[PDB]
Amino acid sequence: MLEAKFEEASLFKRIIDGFKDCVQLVNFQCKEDGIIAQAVDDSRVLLVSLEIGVEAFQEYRCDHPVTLGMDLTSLSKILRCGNNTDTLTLIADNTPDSIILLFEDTKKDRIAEYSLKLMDIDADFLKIEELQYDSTLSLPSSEFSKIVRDLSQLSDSINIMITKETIKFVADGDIGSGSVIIKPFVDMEHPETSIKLEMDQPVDLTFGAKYLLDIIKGSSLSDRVGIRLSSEAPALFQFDLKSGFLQFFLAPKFNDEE
Amino acid sequence: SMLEAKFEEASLFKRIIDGFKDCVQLVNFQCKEDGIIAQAVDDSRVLLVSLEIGVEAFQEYRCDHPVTLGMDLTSLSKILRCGNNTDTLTLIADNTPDSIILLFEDTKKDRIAEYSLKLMDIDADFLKIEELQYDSTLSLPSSEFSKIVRDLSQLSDSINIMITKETIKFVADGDIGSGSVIIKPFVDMEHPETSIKLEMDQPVDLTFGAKYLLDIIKGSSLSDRVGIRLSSEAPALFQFDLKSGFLQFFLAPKFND
Amino acid sequence: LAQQPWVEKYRPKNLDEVTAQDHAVTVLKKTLKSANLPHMLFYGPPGTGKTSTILALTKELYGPDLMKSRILELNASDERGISIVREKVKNFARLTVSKPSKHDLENYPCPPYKIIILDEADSMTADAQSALRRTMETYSGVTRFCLICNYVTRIIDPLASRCSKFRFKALDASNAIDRLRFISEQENVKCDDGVLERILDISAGDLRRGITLLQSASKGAQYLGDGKNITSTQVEELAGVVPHDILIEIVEKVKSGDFDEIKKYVNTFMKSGWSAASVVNQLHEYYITNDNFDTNFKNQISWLLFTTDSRLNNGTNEHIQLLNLLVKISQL
Amino acid sequence: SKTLLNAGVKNALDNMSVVGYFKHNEEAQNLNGKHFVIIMDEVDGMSGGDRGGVGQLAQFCRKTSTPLILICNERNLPKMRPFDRVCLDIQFRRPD
Amino acid sequence: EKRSKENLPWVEKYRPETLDEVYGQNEVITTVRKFVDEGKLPHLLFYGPPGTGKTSTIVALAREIYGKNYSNMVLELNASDDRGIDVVRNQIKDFASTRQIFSKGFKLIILDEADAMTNAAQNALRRVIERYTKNTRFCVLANYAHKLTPALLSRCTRFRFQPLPQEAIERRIANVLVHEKLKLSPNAEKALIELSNGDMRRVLNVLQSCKATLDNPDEDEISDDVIYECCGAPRPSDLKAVLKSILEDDWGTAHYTLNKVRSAKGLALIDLIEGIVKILEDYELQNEETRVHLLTKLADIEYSISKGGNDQIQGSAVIGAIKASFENET
Amino acid sequence: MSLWVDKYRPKSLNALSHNEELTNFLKSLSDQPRDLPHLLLYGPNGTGKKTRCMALLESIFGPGVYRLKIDVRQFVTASNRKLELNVVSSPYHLEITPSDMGNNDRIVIQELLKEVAQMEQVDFQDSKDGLAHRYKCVIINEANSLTKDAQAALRRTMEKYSKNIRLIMVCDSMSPIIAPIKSRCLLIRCPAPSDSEISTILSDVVTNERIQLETKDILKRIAQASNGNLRVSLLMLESMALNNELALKSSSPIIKPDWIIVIHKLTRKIVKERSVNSLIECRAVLYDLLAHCIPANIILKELTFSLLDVETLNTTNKSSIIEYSSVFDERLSLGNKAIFHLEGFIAKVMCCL
DNA sequence: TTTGCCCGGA
DNA sequence: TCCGAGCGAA
DNA sequence: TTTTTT
Ligand SMILES: Nc1ncnc2c1ncn2[C@@H]1O[C@H](COP(=O)(O)OP(=O)(O)OP(O)(O)=S)[C@@H](O)[C@H]1O
Ligand SMILES: Nc1ncnc2c1ncn2[C@@H]1O[C@H](COP(=O)(O)OP(=O)(O)OP(O)(O)=S)[C@@H](O)[C@H]1O
Ligand SMILES: Nc1nc2c(ncn2[C@@H]2O[C@H](COP(=O)(O)OP(=O)(O)O)[C@@H](O)[C@H]2O)c(=O)[nH]1
Ligand SMILES: [Mg+2]
Ligand SMILES: [Mg+2]
Repeated sequence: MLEAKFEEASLFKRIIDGFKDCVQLVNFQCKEDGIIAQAVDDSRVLLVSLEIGVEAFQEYRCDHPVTLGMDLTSLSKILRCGNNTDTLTLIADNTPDSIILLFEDTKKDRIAEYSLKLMDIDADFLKIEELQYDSTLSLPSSEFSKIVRDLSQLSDSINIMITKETIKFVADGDIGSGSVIIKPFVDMEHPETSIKLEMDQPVDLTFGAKYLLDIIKGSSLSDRVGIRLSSEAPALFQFDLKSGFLQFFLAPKFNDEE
Repeated sequence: SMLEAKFEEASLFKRIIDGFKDCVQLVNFQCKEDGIIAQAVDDSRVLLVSLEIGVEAFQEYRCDHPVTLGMDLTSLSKILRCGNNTDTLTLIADNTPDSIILLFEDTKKDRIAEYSLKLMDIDADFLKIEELQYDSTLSLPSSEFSKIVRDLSQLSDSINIMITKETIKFVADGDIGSGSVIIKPFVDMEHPETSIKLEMDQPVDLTFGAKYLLDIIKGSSLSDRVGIRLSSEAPALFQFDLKSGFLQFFLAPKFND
Repeated sequence: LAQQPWVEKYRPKNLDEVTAQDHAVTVLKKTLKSANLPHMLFYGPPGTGKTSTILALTKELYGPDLMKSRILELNASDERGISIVREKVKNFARLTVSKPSKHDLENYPCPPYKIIILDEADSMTADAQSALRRTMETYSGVTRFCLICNYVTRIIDPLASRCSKFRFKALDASNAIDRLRFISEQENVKCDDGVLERILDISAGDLRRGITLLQSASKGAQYLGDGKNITSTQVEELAGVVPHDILIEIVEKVKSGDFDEIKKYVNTFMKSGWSAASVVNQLHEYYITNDNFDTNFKNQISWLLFTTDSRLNNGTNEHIQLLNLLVKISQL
Repeated sequence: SKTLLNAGVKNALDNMSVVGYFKHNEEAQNLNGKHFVIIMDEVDGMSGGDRGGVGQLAQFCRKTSTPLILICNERNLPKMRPFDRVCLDIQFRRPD
Repeated sequence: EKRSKENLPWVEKYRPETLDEVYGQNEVITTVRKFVDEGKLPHLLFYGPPGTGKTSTIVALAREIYGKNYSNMVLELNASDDRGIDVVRNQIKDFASTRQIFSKGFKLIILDEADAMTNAAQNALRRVIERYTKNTRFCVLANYAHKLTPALLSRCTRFRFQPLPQEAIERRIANVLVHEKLKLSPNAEKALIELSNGDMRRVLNVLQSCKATLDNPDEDEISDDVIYECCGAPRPSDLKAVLKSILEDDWGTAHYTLNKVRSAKGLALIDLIEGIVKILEDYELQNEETRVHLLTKLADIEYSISKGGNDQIQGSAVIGAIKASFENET
Repeated sequence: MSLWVDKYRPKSLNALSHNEELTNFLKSLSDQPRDLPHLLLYGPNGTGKKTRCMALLESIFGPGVYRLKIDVRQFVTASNRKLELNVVSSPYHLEITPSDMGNNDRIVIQELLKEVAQMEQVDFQDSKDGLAHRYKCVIINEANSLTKDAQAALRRTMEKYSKNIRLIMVCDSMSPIIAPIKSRCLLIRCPAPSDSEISTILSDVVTNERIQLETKDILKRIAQASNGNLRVSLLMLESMALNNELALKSSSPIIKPDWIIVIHKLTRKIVKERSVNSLIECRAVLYDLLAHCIPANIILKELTFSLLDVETLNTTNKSSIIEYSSVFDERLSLGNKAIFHLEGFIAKVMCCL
């Protein structure tokens, strides 16, 4: 009924590892358009959203939409059991109690079959409406991740501030404070390393360091990361894919002082 | 600012700090117009480290008035790690400061990383501890001293240095046995860096704790030759020469039981 | 405004808003000029103004901008073992004081030290307290400590010796009615004469409880939507006070002295959920101020009530303790 | 410990002794000279420096092809329970 | 330190700098000063209650022995430092067995608040103390001898610091008054000495609070009224009024009197109990049973107060305890 | 769920059916809930305290408060030991029983609760901007079981973060609640229903379940045997119906739970035989009760009030028994090994008889 | 004169 | 699937 | 996780 063959299993393994620490049980709503998933974390400070597109898969077809509830730990274990060079295929029937994973290698000699039991997860419906954010920024993921790793060593909270041609990451702690200031920069020879900034209103927000540490694990998916910030919304972290994206909506810390 | 000192590359300062990090915890830097001196004393008060960095180690240097910066070495090393070995590192301080600014800036991009480390109220004099006329002064390559120390430390917790006319003797006596290395002065005009130099007025015989010497030899990464100055009544001086200044260890000898 | 419970909404903002602790607030206010604040030990019963006082003092000393860099607050919600005291607290006490800005120096006294607030210090182990002793003395030049507690005997003698003691007095109708009336007027609460003083009598020295009771009564009145005054009977109902008729029934059962009758009445009484401590308090008031009982009876009952109150303070079964007390009174 | 026991004495449970061989090589018809008697003295003294030791010794008491003698002072201790059904218990009492 | 010494709390601003500024411990000071003079310094133990001058004395001794640069010539450790077995075997043993870095001479190790060390560390210290005596001397300081091992106690020369007697406190107060330009009435000085229980820290803290409580400290005089105000303590007259009412009046009047006296200045119940116990100790009683009942019941009430409880019930308990105990007097 | 005590539990303040004045007070609190103080509900067991807490939350946040799920949260002790806590949650509130972790309950307060207090939450079902515009609610069950350290850890969290969090604590007695915590709470007394209210509730159940009932007096008997415990009365009604083929009769007897029967047997034994051998047999009975999850305090209470009901004892015996019960109830509070104190109580009682 | 549950590993 | 280590932790 | 001896 439903079958989805990836060009390479490494892509799927990386996507799964991206958000497996934030959430463990999740429903994938496979549709003719593609796979769309949305999960809330246990503490409800984080929403993860996935919109893998049809173009991402090497081949894909699912006539009737089907929801597959699965635990990410077992899927990660099965993917680890698989080889680096493989064309992972997910197979499911009209009313599947399990999903079949086929690791078809380039050489026909190597063929592997696995079965993963599905689950019945009571997942509600979430309406994520687009919002006019106060600021948008885009920058390489290695840089952002290095900033987060360095600043988390100084404090439990990291403050992101955006003002006119200035992006500021700050962390204050017992031994002192650390700050990184980036400016909008464009490199024609190497566009992938450019820093882009759209600024409508000044923004300042604070986030738990552990959450940003969890989020930066998605850097592998996309060489660039987009961050959208508003005074009243959660902060949106987007890693683009070939046709989909991995999305993190993070609530900020409660501002006790103000 | 009042104090601005720019290292071309942060790696220089990181290696200098790593040269004595393991022996002490709290360090007091005094910055003056002629450069930066620093002192620290180990927890047991048996070892003292004295660092000197001249203005030539810096691409640019400016210190309008003398200033004292006390800090914990673990926090400083943690911060130094957060910056890249290639970036330019500027130490900045203001008059009567509550913190020291470490500014990592790379010219390739417009990325500035500014760290501020809160300073301690460490009020302690340096005393410029250095006896005028040491009994014996010797110098030898750092690798050989490291090897002798490492070999003899496997045998005993204490190492004795005996200097007599034209002979330097290291000795260690322990549970499984004893070891004794004897070296003699020698000048090799083909390879002066391998030379062993010995000048001496009074013969000397002093015992030292092995763990302290094992810490001291970590300075070998900063210099190819080590100088050793010994006297009957003074701490032993182990000096490693830098391109601009120096790193000194003053180690007190064991009491003659 | 409309989002704060009244206890937090009306927390004193400055030292002049603390109402009945002048004997200590005066000393503290003098240090805005003398700038030689000693190590402090605030102690006293619940809801008397200790935390409010230390917070207001720090604000007055450093201004809103410089406060954060000059304060280390650690309370019972934080980990405060001996390792914490030996590393985090010691390290903060060692530091140079944050530099004040020019504006800060113009508008605030800015003394040359920082403050470590150990709120609820009576929950710290004796060994961690011991570890504080020499840190307090060696770094007095740049750091001052403020320990806050309800039970002063839980602080080890060396630390109590090092600290300057400030006892916070119980707040009653005599010395807190002005503040309670101010709050009542700000919130437009209509009350009969006697009601605010009755609130403070019920609160038994705790102004936080009195304010919360006033807020509950005003919520009731607003919900009723009739514009009438809050009465004392309503306040007593909100405060879990036993109605005088029920107490008289208890007293008559005790007078009769029949064990089975007392037992059955107590069993029925417990079903109403009356707090045993309030019942014992009301019985104490009834008997000790009764001209119909003689000296020997009152001596014996005073000891009985003391014993039962002590046993209840340990978390015991209220039914058992109350029945035992009533039987013992009946056999006097 | 279990590791040391498995790497050491275990190999002698079913092995001839070279010392025994060369001691009585000249002696004719010495059947026992080449075999081991394994003595594990002071079993009750095996503390945390011998993790897993007592269980492994009980295993050996079941799976040994050469005679094994264990010695302890406190037989009734709980840690000596594993030996219960696999050893020939010989009590020594205070002599008169 | 920061700015002047005038920014310090009086308990630290008036810390003795030399042995001549330590008061009320004359026998100890004489003995130790002549130990230093003759070059015979044994291993010392300073034992005593809080705020009697132990740390002050040992630091003054170090200053005298080594001069102004003493701090880099001694090893000072206290309860704020880790002093486990590993520290004893490495840091302490290394310092004891090694020459001075800065200036030649013998080593001094000061174990302040030694009652905070574990048994194992103290036992490790025994042969360190004995083996390196030729070049090193230890000084141990404690408030509680029972946490010190018998072996450690055997090796030290013991000196007991007494609660400071009246004359020493009076002289120190005179010095403070001169330096602060303060005036103190005789009754106020008596009240201060009485409430300090021979702890100089209490004297200095109370005096600083009293100065802060004056309107004009240049002209205003610290009277006993000021002391009681800042300490929130009962006047002796209040204590006597309460006790008289309890011993001579009916229950209604005694309850009324206790409540009214307490309400007058917001007095705490435990302070009244302490004061009345001090008063009753001087009573001559016919029956030992009166003393027994008084002491046991009042101790029970004090213990219950330490855990909180109902204040009104506890006050009535005090009244009843005293009345019932004196019934035995017949 | 299927059992009648659960099938007919009310889900709103309008569906509550006893103690009308308390219902009015709760409605008054829910009228303007933005400045709601922290709450502490107290009263006898099984009267409807949690039912009312849930009804209040429904009145504030809507029916969504009843859409519950359970999740396991991990913690580590200083000794590095792993611990798990089951947390019940709706989109609007959390429910925890920190006493589940025993003496480590303090950790739950210092890490989990604090975290909830310091964070904002996302919400993509009620908020137009993805953030929840409301304080977070935490129910703490069995609050009188918290250790003193955990209660202390609550104090400043309740004040500092009052903007973002409100606490509802539920307990059957306030005696073990430390004074600072009670000072911080609005105390709500929850009395037991009268016997008429219980009879009305039971009659409604009898009608909705088509149970044959010879006379209404039966319900009254049940109501009287439950001693105001409404949960007990509903469960007893169900059990009696099940044992009488869904047809209650005037002769149908009241069913007592197994542990109660054992305790009554122990009472008869203590009264009949006062001796060391009897005390040893009593120890056996006590171990049996404790091993099967009958708490020591429950055993002491039940035994004391069973003894005081014995018809053959005189006033002197009964006064001695209640004194000993008071003393050893305090002992149980202050100690660890319950059997020690229970045995001491039984020994003193045997001596007094 | 030694219990009950039941580890980590096979 | 079987076995009991080590700790008392309801 | 370990207080004292004569
Ligand atoms: N002296 C006071 N003046 C004005 N308000 C007071 C006073 N004391 C208590 N309150 C009020 O009650 C609330 C609590 O005051 P706190 O200072 O926090 O009491 P506390 O002495 O710290 O109580 P504990 O020891 O933590 S139980 C304040 O926010 C005020 O609203
Ligand atoms: N004999 C004394 N003479 C003068 N001042 C004293 C004396 N004793 C205590 N003080 C004063 O009280 C302060 C504390 O004195 P310390 O010598 O540190 O007390 P201590 O005996 O070490 O108390 P412990 O045992 O650490 S609680 C000093 O700084 C002095 O101001
Ligand atoms: N019909 C009705 N049943 C109630 C009411 N209050 C409580 N109950 C029932 O009694 C049961 C016990 O109530 P519960 O809140 O769990 O008791 P508590 O939390 O221990 O005080 C519930 O499961 C309900 O079925 C009420 O007001 N009306
Ligand atoms: Mg407080
Ligand atoms: Mg001292």
